[PDB]
Amino acid sequence: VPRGSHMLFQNVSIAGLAHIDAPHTLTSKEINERLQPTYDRLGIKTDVLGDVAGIHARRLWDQDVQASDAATQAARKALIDANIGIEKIGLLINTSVSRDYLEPSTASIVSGNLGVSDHCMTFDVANACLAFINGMDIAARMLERGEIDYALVVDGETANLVYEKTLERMTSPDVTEEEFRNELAALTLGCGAAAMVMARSELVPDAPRYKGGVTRSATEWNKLCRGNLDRMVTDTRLLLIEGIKLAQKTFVAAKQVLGWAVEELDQFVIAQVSRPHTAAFVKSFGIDPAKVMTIFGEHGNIGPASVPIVLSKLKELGRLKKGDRIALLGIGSGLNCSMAEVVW
Amino acid sequence: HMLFQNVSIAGLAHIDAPHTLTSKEINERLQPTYDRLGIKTDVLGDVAGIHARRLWDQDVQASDAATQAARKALIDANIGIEKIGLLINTSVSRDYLEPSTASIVSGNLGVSDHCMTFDVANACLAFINGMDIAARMLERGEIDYALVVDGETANLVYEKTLERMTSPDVTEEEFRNELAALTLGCGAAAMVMARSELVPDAPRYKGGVTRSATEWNKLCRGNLDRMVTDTRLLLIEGIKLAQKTFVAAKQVLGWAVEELDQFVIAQVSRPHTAAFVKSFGIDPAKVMTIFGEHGNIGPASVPIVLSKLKELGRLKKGDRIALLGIGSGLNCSMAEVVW
Repeated sequence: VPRGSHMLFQNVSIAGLAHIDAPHTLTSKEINERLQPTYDRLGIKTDVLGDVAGIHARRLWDQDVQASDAATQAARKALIDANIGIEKIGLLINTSVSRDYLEPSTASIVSGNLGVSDHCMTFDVANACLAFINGMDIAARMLERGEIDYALVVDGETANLVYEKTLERMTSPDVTEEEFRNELAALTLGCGAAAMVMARSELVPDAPRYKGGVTRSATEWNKLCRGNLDRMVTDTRLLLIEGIKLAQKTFVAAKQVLGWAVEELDQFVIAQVSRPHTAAFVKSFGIDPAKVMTIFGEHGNIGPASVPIVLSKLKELGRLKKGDRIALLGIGSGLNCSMAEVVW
Repeated sequence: HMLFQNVSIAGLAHIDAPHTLTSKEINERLQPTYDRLGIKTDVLGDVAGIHARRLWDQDVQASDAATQAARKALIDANIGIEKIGLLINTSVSRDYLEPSTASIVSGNLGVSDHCMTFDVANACLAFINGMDIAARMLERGEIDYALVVDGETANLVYEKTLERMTSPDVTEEEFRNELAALTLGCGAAAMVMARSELVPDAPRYKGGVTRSATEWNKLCRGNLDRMVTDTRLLLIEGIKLAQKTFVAAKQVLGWAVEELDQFVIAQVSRPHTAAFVKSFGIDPAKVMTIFGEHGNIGPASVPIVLSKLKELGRLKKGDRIALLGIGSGLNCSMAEVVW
């Protein structure tokens, strides 16, 4: 029975991939020592970072590293992984939450640093922790159509400022319990970067394939998590509850469009917000936890870079074999939920 | 090589912001400082050519302005929100880093659980990028209708830039580049795009081309509170890039200057526009301008000008319309609509 493609991408591959770990460790122990007076004044007796959120450390850059610098570093590594020169790139998309300026795009700055050709189209996409996927899909539409041969999708995240200013606010003798709770999730963020080189499959015939997938939304919840360059306020309770409801709806769509059944997928690459969000997601869907690599423990929540960083760490661990079906998924502020498939 | 053949423009709208700030009024507030610094050219009015701009009410966010435009564009398209499968926000101004301004507009409008939303940023070219992005989804059959929205707010830029410039320590160099921020304006626009089989008499979007000169990413650096630009150098290199883009547009779209009925250009200033027109040998009558009364509305300029052309009755069936701009980066994009 002749079936249609379900609008999945055809002849689009992942030519290269890389991640950068930020160099400075900040432990939750050290954070907790700074917060201890406030914890005592608020009556907080559990370790809300290490024990409740499940974060033991995160990584930070130096204060002068901008999002563009981190993205560039990752892009140069991905080009080496793809064994291609910058001249072959026709499209460069920056997906980070962090951004050097309102104008010009962070993509232009990355592009200028790498020395892209004058044929290279560049722009930024922003969509909280799902944006890397969105950039992949935008590049995949161009590649599938044959307008370009190779595309870079890049993401550098800098959380230094938010940590500095949140820890100041959260150690004020007058911070309120409500304000403290509202800002706490900012101390689960981390720094890092990732980049991916995408290609027409005819150019890279043994490379992994990207199929695309599905998106659903619940934009009546767009107030749940709000952030600027120095502050993020997050209703983590409704993020979890509404996020999982959204995900259940997007998984029904994934069964229809991608044919998914959880038990047939080999790895689930999840944008991870915290350990209880992750456990909840896995239990709700019956996912086998041995298929879910976590880096949140030691790196925290790297935003839209989380997914490609985890995919890059899987690659480097030798955990991915030819033919493995890899689910990329996440719930991002908005709310949005995206689920897509890579076949290694 | 193969242009879009089933992507149409179903509806379009713009919103003018309601408060006027004239450049004469700006000049009077700055006079003590112009004198104290020995300035005697009226840079805004005589050199840039910006005689007024519009400002929102206080507390209008980018998302609010975009929402207002989107509602009008849906009426112009005669469709309700439930048909929209994609909503892209393309503005420079943004409410937050997270979530997308798109999600906030989408939430205000009540889009369905099928609607995909995200923001695109690319200085004054982003609307054109957003339209291209949306075209590619339409052509593949992912969606039937898309909204591309852009609300721009400059109230803060003015409050701060004028407060700074009139403090007594302000040097002439600080003063000088703070002037470029005083060319910005408020406004908003939106466009409904659609699969042509659904709207067969509607204008068609063909696509276009882009070329870049990202060696100059330094030249125009814009935050919520400030805009620092190198205006002279931006202009020259901008034109060189445009000329290269036009060569590409000959090859992929068949462009010749004399065969285009309108040029809808991202609008920066009078010298910028006049240099563009002179370089290409374009008939100025084919180049509608709004900066004299609205200033630079960034990426919303392109759809606002197209919307004005439409509501003034200036566009006839079969007109070939060039949409184009030179954006910070530097980037240059040129695309075609056939009305």
